[PDB]
Amino acid sequence: QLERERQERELQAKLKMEQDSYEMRVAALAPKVEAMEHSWNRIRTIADTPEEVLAYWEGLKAKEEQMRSLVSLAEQRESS
Amino acid sequence: KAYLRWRGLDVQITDAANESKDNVKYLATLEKSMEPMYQG
Amino acid sequence: SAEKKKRITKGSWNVGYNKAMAQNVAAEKVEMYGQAFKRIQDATGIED
Repeated sequence: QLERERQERELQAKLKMEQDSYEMRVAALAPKVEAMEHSWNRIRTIADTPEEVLAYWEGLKAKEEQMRSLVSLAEQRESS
Repeated sequence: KAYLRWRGLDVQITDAANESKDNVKYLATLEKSMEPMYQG
Repeated sequence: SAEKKKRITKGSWNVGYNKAMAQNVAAEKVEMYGQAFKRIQDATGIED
């Protein structure tokens, strides 16, 4: 009977462990939620890193082409 | 229960809105030289 | 849970500062719309 009681105590201890682990995971849930919110906001604003880099490069190229075009148009206007 | 659908629709709406603004603003630049051909 | 957190952390690490990235992305729209309006104006003026 004492051995059975000890086994029951061991099972309760295992539960306690599988509860503490749950608790720590739950606390990490807030960090997970914050990370998910940040990732969702970044994706909406813009795999994701490649897309952001491509967008930045495209914007820079567009700005350069725009400046060159504006210069061309100004030269054409002056000639006319 | 509906918040997965709402974040999905939020992502779709932001992407659609951004592409719509760019598309509309660029297709609007075309208008002042496409305007003569409707009635001239 | 942990895998999603690791993926999010990796993505954030690859990207630049969130404040800087957010501002740059937001600006990248005006920095282009302005240029576009100027080009359209110059075009119309030259045509006129």
